[PDB]
Amino acid sequence: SPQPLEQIKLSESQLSGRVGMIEMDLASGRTLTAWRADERFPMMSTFKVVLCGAVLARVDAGDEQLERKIHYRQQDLVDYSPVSEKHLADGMTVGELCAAAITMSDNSAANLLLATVGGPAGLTAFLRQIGDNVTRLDRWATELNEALPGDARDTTTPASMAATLRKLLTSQRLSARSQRQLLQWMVDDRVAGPLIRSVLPAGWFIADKTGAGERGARGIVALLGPNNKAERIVVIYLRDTPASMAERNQQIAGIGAALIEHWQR
Ligand SMILES: OC[C@H]1O[C@H](O[C@H]2[C@H](O)[C@@H](O)[C@H](OCCCCCCC3CCCCC3)O[C@@H]2CO)[C@H](O)[C@@H](O)[C@@H]1O
Repeated sequence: SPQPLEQIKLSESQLSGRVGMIEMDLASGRTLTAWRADERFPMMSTFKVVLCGAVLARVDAGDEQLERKIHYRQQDLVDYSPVSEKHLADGMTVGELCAAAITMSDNSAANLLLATVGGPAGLTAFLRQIGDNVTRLDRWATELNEALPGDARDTTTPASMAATLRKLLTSQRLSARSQRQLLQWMVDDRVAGPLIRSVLPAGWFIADKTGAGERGARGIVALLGPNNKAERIVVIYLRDTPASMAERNQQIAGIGAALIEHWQR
């Protein structure tokens, strides 16, 4: 593979889309690669990580419990509810809802949690509280992936999302237990985690959340590093490409290959 920045450029040429990317040291915040890092991209389902950061903040404050059982109804369900559709009779805990949202991309779970933090406006207020003045959520889980040209709703930037993830995971805004929980949810992603491990060389750590939307939108927030360590945050978003899902996945993977082959920078 070529150098990361050359590979990112090649991905734009091949996809005819915009790529946004940051590579950042998790422990320090050192930015290593940046590309379109202040441009806006739809978050898609990557928002579910920040959502559960907001939930954990409420837990830390004594305003929520991960144990608390929420008993919802079939009319509450939205498209793609692989876990939540199974628990109409018995409900799910707040922690189970976060696990379903992050590890399975369960949309009803996400919406149930989103209302607990005050909806899109409440999650946006939480982002402002932690010093992210850019990321914004405007819609609910099944409408926020529309990725209309020119539409600022439901967007982040690579730089903002990376900084926000670092804040949630490491800055002691969340309690130690909550930081550990958020990280474990990402480690446990079932949608892409096992597939990524299947193509990573031995020794490379992965934790992640992916997203997909219209007009080719695709993204991943991840922790990656050699020696089985979460050394770096990597955030990659794609927008405005007509390419197949397979090709969008392959281009993201190719950026990953470039980082892996050329890690010491
Ligand atoms: O010299 C480094 C390595 O180079 C190759 O590894 C290949 C690997 O066989 C392939 O499957 C992967 O594809 C990349 C798959 C990446 C998956 C997604 C990455 C994510 C992670 C972070 C968020 C953005 C994207 O490339 C690497 C690097 O060339 C060799 O196979 C391996 O034995 C050697 O250790």
